[PDB]
Amino acid sequence: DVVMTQSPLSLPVTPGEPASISCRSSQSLLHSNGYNYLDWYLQKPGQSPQLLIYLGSNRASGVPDRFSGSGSGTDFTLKISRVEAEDVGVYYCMQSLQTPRLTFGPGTKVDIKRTVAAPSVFIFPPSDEQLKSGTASVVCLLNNFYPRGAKVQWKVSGNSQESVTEQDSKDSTYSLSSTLTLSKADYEKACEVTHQGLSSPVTKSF
Amino acid sequence: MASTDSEKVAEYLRRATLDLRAARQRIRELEGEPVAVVAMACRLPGGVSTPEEFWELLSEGRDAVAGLPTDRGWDLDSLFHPDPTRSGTAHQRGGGFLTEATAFDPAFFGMSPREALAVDPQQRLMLELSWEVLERAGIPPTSLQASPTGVFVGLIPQEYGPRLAEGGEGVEGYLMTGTTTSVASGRIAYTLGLEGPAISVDTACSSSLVAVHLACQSLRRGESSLAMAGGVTVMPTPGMLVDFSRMNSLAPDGRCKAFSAGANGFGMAEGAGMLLLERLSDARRNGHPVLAVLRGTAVNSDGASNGLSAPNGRAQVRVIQQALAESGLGPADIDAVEAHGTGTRLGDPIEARALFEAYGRDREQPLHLGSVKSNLGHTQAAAGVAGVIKMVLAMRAGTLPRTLHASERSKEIDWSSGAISLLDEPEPWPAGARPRRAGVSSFGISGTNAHAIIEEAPQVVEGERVEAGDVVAPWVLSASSAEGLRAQAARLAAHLREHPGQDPRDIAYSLATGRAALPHRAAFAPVDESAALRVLDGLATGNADGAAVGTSRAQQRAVFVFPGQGWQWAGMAVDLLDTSPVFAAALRECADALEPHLDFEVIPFLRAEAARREQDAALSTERVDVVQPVMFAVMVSLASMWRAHGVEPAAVIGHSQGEIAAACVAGALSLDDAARVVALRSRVIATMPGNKGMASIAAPAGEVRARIGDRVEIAAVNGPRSVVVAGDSDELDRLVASCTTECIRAKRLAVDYASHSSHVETIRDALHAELGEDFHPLPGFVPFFSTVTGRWTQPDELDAGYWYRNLRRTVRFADAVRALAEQGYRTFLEVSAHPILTAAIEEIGDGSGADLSAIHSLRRGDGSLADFGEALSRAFAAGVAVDWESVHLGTGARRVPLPTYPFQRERVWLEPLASLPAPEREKALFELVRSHAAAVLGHASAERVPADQAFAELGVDSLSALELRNRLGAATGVRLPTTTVFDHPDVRTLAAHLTSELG
Amino acid sequence: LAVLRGTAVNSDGASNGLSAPNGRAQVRVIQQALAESGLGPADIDAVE
Amino acid sequence: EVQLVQSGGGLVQPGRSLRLSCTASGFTFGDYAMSWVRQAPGKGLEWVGFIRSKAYGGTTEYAASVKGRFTISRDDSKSIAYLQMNSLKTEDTAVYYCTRGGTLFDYWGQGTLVTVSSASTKGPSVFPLAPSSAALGCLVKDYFPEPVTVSWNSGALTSGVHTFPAVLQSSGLYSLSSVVTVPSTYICNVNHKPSNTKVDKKVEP
Amino acid sequence: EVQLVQSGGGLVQPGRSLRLSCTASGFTFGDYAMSWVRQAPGKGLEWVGFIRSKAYGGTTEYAASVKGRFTISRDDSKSIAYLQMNSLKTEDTAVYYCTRGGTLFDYWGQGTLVTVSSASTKGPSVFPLAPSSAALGCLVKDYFPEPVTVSWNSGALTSGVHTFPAVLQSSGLYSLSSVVTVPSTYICNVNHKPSNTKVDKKVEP
Ligand SMILES: *P(=O)(O)OCC(C)(C)[C@H](O)C(=O)NCCC(=O)NCCS
Repeated sequence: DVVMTQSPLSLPVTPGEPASISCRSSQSLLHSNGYNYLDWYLQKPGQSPQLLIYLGSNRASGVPDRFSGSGSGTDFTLKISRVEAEDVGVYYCMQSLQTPRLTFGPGTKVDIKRTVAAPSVFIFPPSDEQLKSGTASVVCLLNNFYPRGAKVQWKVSGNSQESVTEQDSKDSTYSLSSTLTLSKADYEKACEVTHQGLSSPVTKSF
Repeated sequence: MASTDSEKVAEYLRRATLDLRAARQRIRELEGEPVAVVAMACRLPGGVSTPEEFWELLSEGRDAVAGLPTDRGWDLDSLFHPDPTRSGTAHQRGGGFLTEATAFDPAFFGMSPREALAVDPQQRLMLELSWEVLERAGIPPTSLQASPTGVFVGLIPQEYGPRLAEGGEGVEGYLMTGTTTSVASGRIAYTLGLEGPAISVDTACSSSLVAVHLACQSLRRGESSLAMAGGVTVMPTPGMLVDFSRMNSLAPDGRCKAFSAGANGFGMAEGAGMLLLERLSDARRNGHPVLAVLRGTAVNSDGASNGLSAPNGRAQVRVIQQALAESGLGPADIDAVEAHGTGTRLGDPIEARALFEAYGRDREQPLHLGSVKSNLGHTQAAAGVAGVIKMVLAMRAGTLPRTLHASERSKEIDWSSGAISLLDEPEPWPAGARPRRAGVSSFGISGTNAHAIIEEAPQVVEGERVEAGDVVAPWVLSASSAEGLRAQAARLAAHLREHPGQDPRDIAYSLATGRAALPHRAAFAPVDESAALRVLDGLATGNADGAAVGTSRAQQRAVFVFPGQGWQWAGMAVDLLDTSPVFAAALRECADALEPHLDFEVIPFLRAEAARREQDAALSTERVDVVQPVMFAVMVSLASMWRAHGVEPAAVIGHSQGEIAAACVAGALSLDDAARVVALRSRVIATMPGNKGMASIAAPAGEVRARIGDRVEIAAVNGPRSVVVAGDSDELDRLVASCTTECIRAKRLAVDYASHSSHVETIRDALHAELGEDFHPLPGFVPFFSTVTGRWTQPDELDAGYWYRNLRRTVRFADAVRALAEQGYRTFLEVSAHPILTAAIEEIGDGSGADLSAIHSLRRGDGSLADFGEALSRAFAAGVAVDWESVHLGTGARRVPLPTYPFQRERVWLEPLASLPAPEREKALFELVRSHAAAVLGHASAERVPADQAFAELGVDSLSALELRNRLGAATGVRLPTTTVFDHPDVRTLAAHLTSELG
Repeated sequence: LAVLRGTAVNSDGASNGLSAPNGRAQVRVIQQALAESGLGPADIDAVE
Repeated sequence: EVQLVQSGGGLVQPGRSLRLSCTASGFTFGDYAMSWVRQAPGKGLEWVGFIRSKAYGGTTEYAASVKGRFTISRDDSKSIAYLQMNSLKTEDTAVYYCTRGGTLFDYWGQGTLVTVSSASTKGPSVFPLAPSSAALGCLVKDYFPEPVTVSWNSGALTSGVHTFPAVLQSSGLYSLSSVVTVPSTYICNVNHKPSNTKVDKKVEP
Repeated sequence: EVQLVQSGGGLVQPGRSLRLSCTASGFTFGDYAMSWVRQAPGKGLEWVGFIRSKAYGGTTEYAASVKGRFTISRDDSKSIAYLQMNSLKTEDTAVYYCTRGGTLFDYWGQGTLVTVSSASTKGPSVFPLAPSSAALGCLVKDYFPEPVTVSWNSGALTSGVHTFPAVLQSSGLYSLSSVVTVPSTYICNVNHKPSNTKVDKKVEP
């Protein structure tokens, strides 16, 4: 079959800290050669990916020493001895046992770590000048929240489109737009989140 | 699939190999990275003051040993007594001594004359060598601010003035800052702003070479991208001549008879040398000139020798072999060793055996043994670097120098092997198949033996292309004093009259990129080497002929002003288009932006004369609808050229239609947007061609404010004696008729429309109709001062309403440029074809604040590239910081050796109240503050201390600043703040504040 | 007794006096010794 | 050094042909196996295909979805790799990447944004976001393709200004809503580059 | 570091069994393929055999001539490699090298001198070399095995003294002639170690 792999998709990192990102494989990636056939890759935010580690542990040339690789045939671990802004992005766990390579997997979403934020839920009813063209979109702003593990429900769902945003430098938070594009009649008939910043659902309507 | 186990493990193999190919070139560049020597500086015994002057002391066999110095106030009588053991006497009757180490240029650096008097002669000759070795390399010494650049200076602790315990009469706080080798590397990194490791090396006769080793290491580790290594031994006292004589080691003649049977001591000499070291990869990548290459340097100690002074043989062999091993070379590779050659018949025997062991044991050709001290004398901490300049000159000239006083080979050395030939004759040493290598040795009295390997620079410089160009690049030079300004043109004239055939663009590139911008600037655009050496012959005397001269301290960012009407000639831009590709492209772009709205293409209009239109019964550029687009096109093209030659605007001033150019060049509007505006405007401004017209006149504002009437009222204030009035034909002719008889002339410009009045709103219907909302206001790239409100406003205010408003109220051009001087900007460029109102802003600066600098691009009937080169020359001379990596971005220009800064040297040697009467009080306190400044500055000549120079460039550090504020708190009896020197950076500012603190 | 992980030497540059210290040149000497030892600002417990 | 410079962007409609050219500089082209990887918007990588090295047969291997249509070719003499995109469906709207290895994607080149949409080029329909009682925002929706820049107070306010990323609707248009969070009136301008349509709006609740 | 320490020397006659043990220290033994390479006296290397790595299959492959008789084995738990030298012959009278790779012989270990001779252990029959009229020498021949040390003037003369290397006769004995070249009386002593037979001779023409 195929060696389907999992990883800590939402591992946080903070400046001045050593981080431990992992990968788990169903089969054994340790070939009869004795060399682990795993690759670690880094995709920068809005840039070309780069090859950090090959053969499980070793560097690529030009990749800083701050990445180290190790692990057994199934479990693999990359430790970043000192995280910086260049060590942020998406980490790809690549098996080299079977290549066809349909997808690169979910990938580890790495973000700069702060404390849990307070999700600002702002309901914006569509403007009356939107209603002349036959369209409507009430917008549920989710502002300054962390992590990006919040789903927005539309009651009183299925027509919601997703807009997840850039995490910044001074605030290192997230913003979210659940865009509910809508039509003429069904407008004449509320958004809430389950983000970890709060516990009870905060429901506010247009 | 992936061809199991044949396309992956072979794919993983090429990366475990190539990373290895990349992780080993890292070890080889971390340990055997050949570092380049970018530039040379030397103040050596005799007349040597520059590396090229050292060659005709070394190639024709001249000995620098002349006699003991008399400048220094040496006793010279107790130094010589018949008894050889008398305390206080010296044994050598001469030696190579520097005749310029007594003098220094205090005002050049941020050094006070008193502080420079307290400065060690080593530390004052080291700063000048640093400036020279930076100016020799094509690296502006002021461009290395807060950059990693190590300073490695070899030194010898030498007694200078009175005991630190006894202090001094003027040198109280600065005596440590001179007589400590600590600051002998930190001062250089402070004046030049270098941030890399400022390290002083002290191993006596090997210091400099040990120093270069450290510098080499700092390059092969990456701590500093550049280093300034070397060493100095300047003697302000005969002290060690007295003390080296007590151990009976000085040669009575002071000559280093290296490897000679007639040697009677090791002699002595004073000197200084400096190497600009950068790793070869960085040196060639940055374009820095590579003279030679230090490949490997080793530093070791003599160990338990026959005393501290006696040299060791095995240690010398070990260090010479370690240098080769670390350089990756062998004995044969070195073609010409230049060992210490102390000069004594004890050190030479031992060191020649070490040379025969490390080299002569396995030799293919006879090693050419030489010694710089034979020509110069033992320069101690300047020895180890002086031999390096020797060899680098040897490879840049292809000749192996003589070793003076070496005809009689030493009988204590076994030369029967023949593997070492003493360089008693100039041996031809040409470039060939073998990389021309050699090795410098220095064995100090401290026992530290050091050896460096110098390979010839890899001859990859060959391959440069050749071409010719019509761009007359300005020959720009600058100095810290007016006399130095007249000396940097005389020395350059001497160099271009003694080294002829150097192409003018190369000279302009080297003078422009490689010389620091100092506050006395002379700039001229040459057309020939006879019209340039004539300007350089008038600039040497002070006559500004065909050049531009200016003192422009505290001036780095320029303003772009945009004049309106005035160049009705419009026969200028044809030459600029025909000779400048930028004016042949930006003009095309702005014309093709103008064409979709105004069909007139400025191209046929361009190729013509000023009287072309007059032949077709039409006044010089009178049709508004046809003229306004062409001034806009030529104006934006001129601004694009000025920004293409490295001059970027700071503020923007638009007189009447210069607002459109403010929209375009400052990024507020695009070329299409702003062109559309002036095109649509010209057509709704040509709709008033009746009795309307303006009359610029120097009539006073406070009286024309009473003359307002008969529809003729002020449209613009272009200065104190500059007013543009606009109206109909009621007062038009009578103004001239009634003014021209009283020494006031009304310059009735050939115009048919009136602006900045109540007549523009008569087209308010069409002006708001035929403008449209499409040139949306956008925050641009350059700050702009509105000429409708007379204020510094946002870059996003710019619509059809703004265009109406600008043409509605008074321009207040004088107010705009008064606020310009007030906001911190002092220089303006009159981008235009002819600079109308040039003297207007000189009038502005004459009657308010400081005088402004009127830079203009081109003139009436002056549009060739020679005139634009003169424009750049007068821009630089007036303080505008032109970017010379853009004027010479590509012209086929290469770096050329040029004379360094002519340091105006003066002998600085240390031997062991007003009841508010009038503004007469202002200038009296001014003089009082100056005199108390040039008495805490140690200016024995109280005469003058530059008024435009700051309190951080005249050496007014704590001691000077504190005592100055105390002198003022007693003479004027005031309570000056503690940070006054920082509150008022100039003596002008300090005097103005003190005379303003009267109550 | 102890291991010297890293060191740095860094000139003050164009300060406000020869003896005057630089406020932005010390930050680069304590970070060059921090980027040469491979450590971070949070690892140093005490500073002499 | 090594570079994998790319080209081949433009406009294609469902059922057309396109070319992706990759030029390798720095090493020998013949012994590396070229691969093409794609970046779907919103997620990481998915591998499109790989051709074997010249001496390893030069045979190709694509994904079942792009088998045949997306032809992979190469050449040493002019040192160029071709991805000929054929019948680009609307699922081919992605950033394609030239990879320097069949199993070892080393340099990744630069990244070409290939767009496959059936929409046209018109300016934005700026709709405001009236505050409930707070934050102030305005929409950008009904625009295509993706050059975009929306600032608030016309480049005067930068703290609290945060423009949302593009959102693709099933009808092939793009969606943005730029909002600031500050108590108070605020003005938002949107510049549509390809057709040069700048729309400005002021918002009150 | 890495070492390939060897053992298994001794005395064997044509038709006996011997063991060569190689102990690897420094890396994992299981993924390297052991090889045995042998240096015939007078020339360089000749490869005897190699076993594949444990995970490759442990497939042994010897040279056609030594195929079968010799048995290559290994083991990770005690980390030891065996070369079972069965039926030793005159070609096995050679040095043997434990090599750390089937096709990459890296460390080469130390080298075991395995001797296969039918001779016995007796002292040398020192015969002089009378000069013609010059150099002065004396023989060592009729000795076995090879510990040997022949000096002239009993360790007093060292310049011009040059003892020749061993020569193997078809009868299984060893041959040395030690020689000095200096005009003149000279004395030569030979010490046979295994039987401790020291013979001393003085030479005249
Ligand atoms: P001025 O106000 O600059 O005074 C000069 C002195 C030396 C007093 C200066 O204020 C000062 O104290 N500098 C501190 C010295 C330093 O930077 N490091 C200490 C090395 S001893």
